[PDB]
Amino acid sequence: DYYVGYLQPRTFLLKYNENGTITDAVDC
Amino acid sequence: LVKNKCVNFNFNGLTGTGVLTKSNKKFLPFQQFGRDIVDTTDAVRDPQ
Amino acid sequence: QSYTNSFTRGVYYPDKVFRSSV
Ligand SMILES: *[C@@H]1O[C@H](CO)[C@@H](O)[C@H](O)[C@H]1NC(C)=O
Repeated sequence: DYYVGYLQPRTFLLKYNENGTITDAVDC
Repeated sequence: LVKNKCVNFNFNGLTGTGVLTKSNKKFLPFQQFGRDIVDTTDAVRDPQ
Repeated sequence: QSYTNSFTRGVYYPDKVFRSSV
């Protein structure tokens, strides 16, 4: 019923809306 | 608070000089400052 | 348990700086 994951250092590209909301991300 | 005039401002320990005018940018409720594409603090929110 | 794949989940706001269309 629940999931578990782990994090790693990475470089990401983020898109900010004309509000401030994040709408999409792209991995590198 | 003085608007449309050159003053020295101190917002929550952030100090600078400039002219404070009304804006239309919409922050999110957990955001305090605002920054430009490179380094400058373009916008700021009144704590009160 | 089993093993699956996460499509795109796990994105959070890094800081508290407002940005518009960047
Ligand atoms: C900003 O968000 C509001 C809803 O809170 C919406 O009505 C408005 O069109 C949005 N405009 C943008 C993307 O700047």
